[PDB]
Amino acid sequence: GAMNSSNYAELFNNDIKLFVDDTNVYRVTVHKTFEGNVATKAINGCIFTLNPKTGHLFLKIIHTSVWAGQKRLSQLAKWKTAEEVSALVRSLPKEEQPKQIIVTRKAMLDPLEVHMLDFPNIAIRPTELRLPFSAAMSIDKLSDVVMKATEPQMVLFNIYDDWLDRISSYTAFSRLTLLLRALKTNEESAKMILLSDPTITIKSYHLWPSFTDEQWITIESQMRDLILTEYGRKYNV
Amino acid sequence: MNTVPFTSAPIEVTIGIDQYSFNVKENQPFHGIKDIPIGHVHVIHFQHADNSSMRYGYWFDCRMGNFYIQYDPKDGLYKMMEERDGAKFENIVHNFKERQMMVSYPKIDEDDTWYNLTEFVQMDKIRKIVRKDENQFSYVDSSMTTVQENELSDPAHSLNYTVINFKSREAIRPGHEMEDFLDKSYYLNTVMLQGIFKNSSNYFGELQFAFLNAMFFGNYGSSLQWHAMIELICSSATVPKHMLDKLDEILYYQIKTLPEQYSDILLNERVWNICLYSSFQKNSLHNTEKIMENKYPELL
Repeated sequence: GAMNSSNYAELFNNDIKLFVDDTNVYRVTVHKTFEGNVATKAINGCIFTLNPKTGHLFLKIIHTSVWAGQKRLSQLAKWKTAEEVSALVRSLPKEEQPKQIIVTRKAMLDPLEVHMLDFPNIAIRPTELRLPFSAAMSIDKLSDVVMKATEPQMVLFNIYDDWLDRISSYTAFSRLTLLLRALKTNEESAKMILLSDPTITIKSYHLWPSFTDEQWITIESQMRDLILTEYGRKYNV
Repeated sequence: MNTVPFTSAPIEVTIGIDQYSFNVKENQPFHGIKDIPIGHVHVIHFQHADNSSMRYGYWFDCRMGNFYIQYDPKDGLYKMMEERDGAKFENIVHNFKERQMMVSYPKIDEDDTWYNLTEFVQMDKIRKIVRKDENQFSYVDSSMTTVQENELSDPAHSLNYTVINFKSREAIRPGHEMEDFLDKSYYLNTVMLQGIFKNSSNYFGELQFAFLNAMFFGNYGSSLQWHAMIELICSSATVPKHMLDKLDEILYYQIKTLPEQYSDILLNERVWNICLYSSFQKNSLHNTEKIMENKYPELL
């Protein structure tokens, strides 16, 4: 059934699996109308579909045109997500299709189950983990490709850069979630930590800076400190 | 008026005939039930005083032959049987009537309860859900499983209810996933009514038979079928006006007849709250909503 801290290492075994996060599919700015009412303006979104073992990210850009003339958009957004994931599985060769898909939000279970009726052998699972994938749009290069899209588009990334050359997928996933947790809690502080030393650059083909192994320990330390502080402030403890 | 004679009553047992029930004592001189209204199906059902487990019974229609009950001390139950000798049977029944050893089907004249619960139920449709083609009557009990329960173990002793599954290729047209899941009208009208049942009467027939098996035998699989068939209609935006009016009457008499003390195990909270308050048909079941609110306001 549900994925939790008791069955954590299952993410890094050799059964192909994908996480699906729909938290950035339907994105709005709320604003006042001339008559003093409130209205929303949609902006481009994305489905965040990630293989936690390999770091392969299937970033499906959701262009604002998909919402034109539709009702109940927060509900449609779950079904559009399920439709695009299902289209992605069908597009993969059989030996690349996932054996499980884990949804970060339980409201995706029925939409995805119904879109995947043709794949009875693919397990659709919820998680009790509070994963920070909502912060994907705090990664500058992902935010850039979403906001510039003029039509629906799939962009492929490796969210771990070249880390798996040096560390395991357990450790790579731990670094990713720490980075995204920090970006979610205090974007400004997190972003300062990552680019404070302009001698460390981001390769054209990468998302994150080119940190040595010792620099990553210092960075990881600074992200934990940031997360703890913000927690003390939040809860006055 | 028809008669179901009993050879004897060798073990203490509560006997039901449709919505009525009588306690019979071990070896009490009891020889059956007379004045059974012609024109309806009937169920005669049993709960032994010594095992309040295994409620069991027999669906029959007196137009289809001469039926009697005889206790089998090997299999330890009251069995329905057919007497093919018309004269032997008339003679058996006349003797027992003359000796007044028979209870009278105690129908009140104003009382349309049994008609209302069995309006669409046909004996030929029961025999296709309960397969034992050598008998004209159908045995059901507490523990019999449905064909849909077996898929998720003896096929010959199963309830062959129509399988309904809201997350099935049968229920969901490719490319109409969200539409078909949130509005089941295509599943109700094309797949189930036009395709499988052929008409609303056969659909209501199975729904009423499922309820009655749930009520009389506490058959859990039957209760699941009854709720599924209600949910399929309430979750369809497009239902013929006459089906909704008839559904409100069907459910009203089912809720009216349920034992007050059984609402906890025979009524599914989610389904009823959905049907009455959330679904497309929330405004369409006035009689059913009024009886449910006055008689089971807790469940909601």
